[PDB]
Amino acid sequence: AKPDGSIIETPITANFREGLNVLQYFISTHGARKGLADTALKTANSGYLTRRLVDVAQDLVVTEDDCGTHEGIMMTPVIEGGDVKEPLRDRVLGRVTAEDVLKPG
DNA sequence: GGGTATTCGCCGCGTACCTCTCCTAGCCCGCAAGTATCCTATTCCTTGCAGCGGT
Repeated sequence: AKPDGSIIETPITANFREGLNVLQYFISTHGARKGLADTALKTANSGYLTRRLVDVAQDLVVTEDDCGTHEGIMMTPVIEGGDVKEPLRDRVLGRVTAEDVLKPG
């Protein structure tokens, strides 16, 4: 793909066991430089993201034994239109129940 | 007045480490050093006044 998001109509028809000629290598070079610059900027930003996050939740500390309530949320497997992207057994593994479940009996 | 749009200005943008260099400008006044000049001698000549033999 060329810099501005377009896809070149002529692909690179040469692997690395054989040799890339000049132009093919040029295009690959552009792609690699885009990747490198993106990693640099992306990590720079992610650092700021995490620093913001840890400074809004730093004061929270589990500090009791049981609040004694009954409200929860309905955990269900996630569906996107297609298959199950995440089953139920991996979304409630290790979270206490709110209202005892009744089997489908 | 009043609800709205548009503009202006402030706030923010990763961690840790290693190597190197450079850090005010300009005036001014004492002051050391180096020098050209001015007064200091010697040798020649021609005057002006005080002693002084001589009679």
